[PDB]
Amino acid sequence: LFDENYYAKAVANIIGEVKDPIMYKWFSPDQIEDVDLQMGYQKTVKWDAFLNANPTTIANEVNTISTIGFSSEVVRLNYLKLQYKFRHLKQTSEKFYTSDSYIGDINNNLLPFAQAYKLASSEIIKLINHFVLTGTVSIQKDGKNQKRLLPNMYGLLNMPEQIKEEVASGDKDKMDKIFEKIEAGLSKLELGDEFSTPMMVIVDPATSLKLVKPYAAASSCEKWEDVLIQTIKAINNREDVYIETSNLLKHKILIYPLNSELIKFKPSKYMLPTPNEQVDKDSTDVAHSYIDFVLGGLLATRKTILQVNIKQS
Amino acid sequence: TTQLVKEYQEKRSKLEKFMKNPQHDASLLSNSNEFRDKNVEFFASGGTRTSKFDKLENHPFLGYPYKRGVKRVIQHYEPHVEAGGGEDLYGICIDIDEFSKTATIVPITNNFEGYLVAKDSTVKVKDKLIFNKDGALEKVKATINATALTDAKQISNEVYLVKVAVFGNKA
Amino acid sequence: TTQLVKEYQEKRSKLEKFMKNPQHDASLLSNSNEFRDKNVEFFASGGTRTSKFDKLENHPFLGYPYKRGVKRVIQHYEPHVEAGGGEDLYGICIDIDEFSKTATIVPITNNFEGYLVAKDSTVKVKDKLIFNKDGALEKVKATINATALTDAKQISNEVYLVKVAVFGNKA
Amino acid sequence: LMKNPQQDSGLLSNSIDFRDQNLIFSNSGGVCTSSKDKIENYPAKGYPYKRGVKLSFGDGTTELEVEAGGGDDLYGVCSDIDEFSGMATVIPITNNFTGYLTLKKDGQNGVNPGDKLNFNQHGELEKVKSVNAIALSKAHKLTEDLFIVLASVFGNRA
Amino acid sequence: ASLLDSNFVPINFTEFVQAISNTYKQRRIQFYENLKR
Repeated sequence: LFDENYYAKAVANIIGEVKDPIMYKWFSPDQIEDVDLQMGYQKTVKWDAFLNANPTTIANEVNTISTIGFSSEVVRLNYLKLQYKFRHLKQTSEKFYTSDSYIGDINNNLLPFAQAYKLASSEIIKLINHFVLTGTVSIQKDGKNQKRLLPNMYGLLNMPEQIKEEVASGDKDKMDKIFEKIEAGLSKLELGDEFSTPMMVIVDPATSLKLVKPYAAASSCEKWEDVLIQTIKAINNREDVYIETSNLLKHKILIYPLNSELIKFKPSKYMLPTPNEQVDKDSTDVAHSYIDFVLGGLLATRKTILQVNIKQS
Repeated sequence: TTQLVKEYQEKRSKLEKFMKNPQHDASLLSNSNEFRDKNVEFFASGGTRTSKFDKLENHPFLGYPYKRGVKRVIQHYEPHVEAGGGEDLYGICIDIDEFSKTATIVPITNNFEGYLVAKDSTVKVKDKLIFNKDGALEKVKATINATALTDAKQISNEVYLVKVAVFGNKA
Repeated sequence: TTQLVKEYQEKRSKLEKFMKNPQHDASLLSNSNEFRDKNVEFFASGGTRTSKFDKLENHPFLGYPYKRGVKRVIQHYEPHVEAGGGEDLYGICIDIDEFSKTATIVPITNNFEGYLVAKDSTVKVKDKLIFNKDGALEKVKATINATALTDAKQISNEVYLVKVAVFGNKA
Repeated sequence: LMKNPQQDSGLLSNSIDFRDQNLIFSNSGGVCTSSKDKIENYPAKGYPYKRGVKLSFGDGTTELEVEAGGGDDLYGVCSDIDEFSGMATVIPITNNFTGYLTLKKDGQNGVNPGDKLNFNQHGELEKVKSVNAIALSKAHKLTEDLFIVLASVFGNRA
Repeated sequence: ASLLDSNFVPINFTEFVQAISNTYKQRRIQFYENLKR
């Protein structure tokens, strides 16, 4: 194959240069499990037992015993497949555009296949990370003109049946009001018996800067960040708490546990960018190529994610 | 088209209301780690206490007699069981299978303890209950002796499950 | 119960009537050994004659524009194709993936030959046809040039398929 | 007035964000491109880049050329220019096109998605008769006199 | 069956694609091994 398909050989050499996604930091190693498909749906069944009555004493002779029931729930996860096309130079045509310092046509914005693929892969990965955190696909900084997606395709920010808190516009700078809502949201969380788990916090940089201020007269030797860490530790049974900063978020705080039993990420094994065998070729030096990637595979339990939105109006 | 989809969802919900274990696809996992009050559901088949020497009979049924008192109806096909009470009561349906349309029923000669459908929420503990014409338990001329162990618990708009022990017929 | 089941059947039939390939399980196989007149079906996607160099565009759709003329409607989400005609005609829908809810459209700049939905059974061969507001073809303000090749064929109460060739716009 | 800016830049580019990084005049071609599209090239008169073109005939010694224009003489849409050879890449009016095109600097605020567009005498799109063009976005200003817009052209109308 | 192995030689596009997914998985495993919070 590598003796026949130059483009396949080029991708194999250049695949190591693509950087790992930042979404890996948002999840524990145990929370991510690969599945095997490209487009469609999968079903997961969770079995739970229950006690139907008080236990019975084993005294003398008896044959009437209490019963233990069972029940199951099934959750359907929708996947999707998307593709992008990019132009580049034909392999035989590179030698006629090689220069002492670079290869390519500067005037017409044409690259060798290896360079174009690496840049195109990086752009796709950024869009992948945006969807995982936000649940939406868009290329506008305004966030409008979103691509309509399938049902049962949610991200962390748009997962339904989760706790959402809104900070009023007038209190957007009042850190005390912000912490008031967070505590109320932390109260409404329902972790069941899995509360003894590490937690993860994601904040936009603007909120991150507000946190590093000294904790409020005023005090010292303590920051708003540490106050948040203690408050979260009150509900996770004094477990570890991690904080991360993502430029993708805007005036929003995300809190969710790091237990696979509550939130699990099950993406396709072909989610990351993958080259396509179809390569358009003409009489000129311009060729076209396609890259494929798969979206979907986030599963979470009801009322286990806290979403604080700071209204900047 | 969308209106047809909405009407289809409405009728599907209405049909699934009268079902033992309706199959639904949900986007999230419901969490019920608390082990208390996890047994009062419409899919809890059988009884709270079950003996190895209990007599179970499977019969073809008409309608939905699940968790209701049943009576034999003769019509050509074999006789079936229909949800009903009064003096015609033959047994109580404790399990159902919709694929084969077969109801598993305990005869009236065998005592039972379990959750059954009640007419309304006016039933308290230590109350004498009678099976009505629809096979539902209503507060009290009782041919059988059924006493409520708990109070009526509501799950759906009309679903009322009450824990009752039935131990034969009166005189 | 029984009334609910009947309503479920009626709603399912009405919904699946407006479907390209509704999934209906049958108790027995059908006989179609004769090789003639097997192409007049609602699931016969694509066109009668298709060129390798045809242009196909996939867009999200609202409603059911299958085998109908489509227009572009811009809303926040991306613009979507909606069943409509008149002076707003952008193309014709030739296929739909219901899982992704994505419709495939051949632009009006390209010529097509295939079966399309007609307004009624009043269309004869060698007739000039116009796309109505609903994306259905009606007998003749013909901004486009479409000619019927066969007569209107009936599959259902409102399903009328007619073989038409569309080859651009008039002047 | 050029595919690539004539003046150099004193700054490196920041390749961090991925949103709204395509509203540049150097963006050639169409946003969604079909592999079955018919692509022509012609000698270029003037700078018809990102503009509707029409056929231009000289005395006869030299072959015909393409110049920015519209109205009753619209032949296609120019989507690329090679400056070294002066070859203008033109997509015929009979072929569907979707991309960013020059917009008239008059009432550009009034242009909204879903608005009917027609070419003017200078190959610039304007809000409306004979050409089927629909705006898919709002006017993006790249220069005090240069406005581009996302529009789709799908042939002539009656 | 990963692109990291130089000895590995795919025979067709399908093996090439499977190697890519294996290569991505190994990198994800390697990242979590070397991740410290």
